[PDB]
Amino acid sequence: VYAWNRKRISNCVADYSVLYNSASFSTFKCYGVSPTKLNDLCFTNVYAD
Amino acid sequence: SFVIRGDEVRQIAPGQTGKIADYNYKLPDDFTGCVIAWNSNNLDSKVGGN
Repeated sequence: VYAWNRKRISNCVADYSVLYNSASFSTFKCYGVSPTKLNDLCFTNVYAD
Repeated sequence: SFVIRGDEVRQIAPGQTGKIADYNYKLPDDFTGCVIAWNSNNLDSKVGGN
């Protein structure tokens, strides 16, 4: 967690509904955007820290 | 009245996603009522799957 991986994501479709349907995860929190709206929006990049 | 997987109970509210809120059962956004659910594994599961 000190050496946290800053994976840049670019030039791709993201089916964020995978993260809702993969209910095995202990959380799927969001800030500034609703988790539904992720499936509609587009970003210049994403970072998967 | 219906049976579903326990994980999917989250999909039954006003404003939701996944196969139920996608198709299998849709609430309106302004629902006037109550949702009730209970685990039914003893009745609805079987050793060879139901």
